Amino acid sequence: SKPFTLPILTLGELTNSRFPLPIDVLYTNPNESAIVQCQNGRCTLDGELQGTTQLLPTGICAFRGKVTQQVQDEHRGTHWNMTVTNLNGTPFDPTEDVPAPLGTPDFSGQIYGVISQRNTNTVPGEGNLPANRAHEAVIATYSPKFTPKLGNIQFSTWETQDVSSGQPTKFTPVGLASVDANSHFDQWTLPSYSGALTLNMNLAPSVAPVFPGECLLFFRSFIPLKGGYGNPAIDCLMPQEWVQHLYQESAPSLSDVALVRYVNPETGRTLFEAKLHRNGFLTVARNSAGPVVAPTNGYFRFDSWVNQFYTLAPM
Amino acid sequence: KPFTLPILTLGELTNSRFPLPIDVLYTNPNESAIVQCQNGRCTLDGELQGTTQLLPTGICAFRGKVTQQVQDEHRGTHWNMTVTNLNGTPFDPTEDVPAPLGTPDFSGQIYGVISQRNTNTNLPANRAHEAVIATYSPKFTPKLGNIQFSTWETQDVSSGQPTKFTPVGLASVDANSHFDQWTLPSYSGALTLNMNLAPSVAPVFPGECLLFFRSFIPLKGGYGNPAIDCLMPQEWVQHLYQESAPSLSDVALVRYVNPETGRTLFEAKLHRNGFLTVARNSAGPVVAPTNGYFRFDSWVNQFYTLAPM
Ligand SMILES: C[C@@H]1O[C@@H](O[C@@H]2[C@@H](O[C@H]3O[C@H](CO)[C@H](O)[C@H](O)[C@H]3O)[C@@H](O)[C@@H](CO)O[C@@H]2O)[C@@H](O)[C@H](O)[C@@H]1O
Ligand SMILES: C[C@@H]1O[C@@H](O[C@@H]2[C@@H](O[C@H]3O[C@H](CO)[C@H](O)[C@H](O)[C@H]3O)[C@@H](O)[C@@H](CO)O[C@@H]2O)[C@@H](O)[C@H](O)[C@@H]1O
Repeated sequence: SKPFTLPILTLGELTNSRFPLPIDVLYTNPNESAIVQCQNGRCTLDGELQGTTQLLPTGICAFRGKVTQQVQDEHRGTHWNMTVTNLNGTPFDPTEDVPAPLGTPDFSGQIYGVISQRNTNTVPGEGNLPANRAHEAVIATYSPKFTPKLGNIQFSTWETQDVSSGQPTKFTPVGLASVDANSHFDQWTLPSYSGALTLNMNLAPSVAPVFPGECLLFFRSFIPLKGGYGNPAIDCLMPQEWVQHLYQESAPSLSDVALVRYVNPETGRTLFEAKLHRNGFLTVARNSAGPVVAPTNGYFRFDSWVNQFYTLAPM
Repeated sequence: KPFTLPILTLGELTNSRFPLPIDVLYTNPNESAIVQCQNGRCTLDGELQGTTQLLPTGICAFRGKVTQQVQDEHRGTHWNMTVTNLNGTPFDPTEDVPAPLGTPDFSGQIYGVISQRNTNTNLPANRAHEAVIATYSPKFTPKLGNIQFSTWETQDVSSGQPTKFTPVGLASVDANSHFDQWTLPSYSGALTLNMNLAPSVAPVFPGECLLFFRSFIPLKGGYGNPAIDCLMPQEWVQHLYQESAPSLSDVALVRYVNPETGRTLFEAKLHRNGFLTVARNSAGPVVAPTNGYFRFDSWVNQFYTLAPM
């Protein structure tokens, strides 16, 4: 049985699996009322990707496809419909057992980024090269027009004209447009992948502590804002590098819970211990919300597989 | 400890020189430029070199603070920005690196988004705008702790506030935009010599050429299909760093394999300093099945003759 392992990466060497951001801090929120059921950064300890999770850091909250036409929408700005393919360019097959194309955003909000295009057709007078354009864009994942599971979504631009129809289109995520009341940011509310009133399917399961005194431990990143007030954050269950490592290794899970220790490599001392659960998430024995204030060199080290009776030392 | 590569297809790899997926393997034997990129540089035994760091989010990224609006012959509105290390600590120019880790390693107009989250609050004000960084500019001096960027936005950039640059692509590949993926920036400005560089790479055996992992990079406007070629994908850099397997010779013989058929499509030399050569006498993409990946075979020496592609 191939021994289970985690990568040896400090917090400053990790990135978020739910948005293209570095990990900033470890974080807890024991009194969170929402169901925690994110779809990116989901991977079992034996290497099975789940939900909309894929391996590319560049694929997280990215879209690839083609603009079909400019469309009408009551909201401010100029709106565009785009078909979306799989990130590798092959057509998305809605009959596949996934909630949506892999990489699709897994939260409600106004995702800010850049739409870019490189035309298929080339111009002889320009050295047989294609024309290009890029503009800021916003994707409202709560919108009834956000239907990635159906193979198309809508984005808005400040730019009123310079977006071409029928041309290869890329969305590069940068942050959020706003976290105002009317922008509906909620990192734990899933989009309706097939549109309003439809049930999401093939979801990675919800996660939660089962043991008294325990709470979820998150890898937190702060996400940029186009404007307005706020310090929004995105919490993932495991960094993208862990997803990548677990997938590579595919080590058999020898129980439902792996005991891991957060270690200071300088002192060698254990800062705290955590349970790493089979489905791919952490719990700690902590009675407070907020950042885990720990030396920058710290990293999780796999200790052993434990049983249903193991009690964590309080943080 | 045995040397290994990750098991990742081209469609599971990302570029180490710009935040892009790998699109194709690529050769260009007649390239006249010296190849000495500084991102995606890692020895086979796990030593990061040049400006290479581990984060996919750190490649061609900057962190720092805007000092003031400035003037420049380039089009747009210009801003000077001090830069720190990506982890926020002050950049110490006396450290043995060419520039802050993550700094772009090529000449061009790098297009992206500058965003700011104010220090003062009880929530801070924010703003983001499109931005261009001309890495060939005399004002591009990251090794001295500051750079200049331009915006279309004429006013809404705050001085003395934490500032992030998220790269997206290139602004242009016109003649006046000086895109050359193999021309290093002058990290300390005009007239100063770059220091602490990752070494240049080249085949040392006849009949061989460099093999690149190629990504196509977005353009803000204009005509072109620009690409960025890296020596090893970011996942390999991350893997080699993790593993730190001793290099048992100067050349690791690797085979590009079809996992379905089990067949070897071609073989390559993976050199100790972290780059590939193949025996190929043509330029362009390597047309290979999507399931293919490199597998370590054995250590050989520099005189080993590769099977022609
Ligand atoms: C808090 C405030 O957020 C951002 O301002 C936006 C407004 O943005 C518009 O105005 C600003 C200049 O005031 C700038 O020209 C920007 O490009 C433009 O879109 C606007 O969205 C309003 C809508 O109610 O909210 C905010 O005031 C930012 O630009 C400001 O610097 C500041 O951080
Ligand atoms: C090839 C061409 O590239 C891009 O156009 C730019 C020009 O951009 C300006 O005009 C376009 C619409 O023509 C758009 O309004 C854009 O926002 C604006 O900056 C301009 O920079 C010229 C220089 O004279 O270079 C390019 O032609 C692109 O926007 C076009 O769609 C088209 O692909």
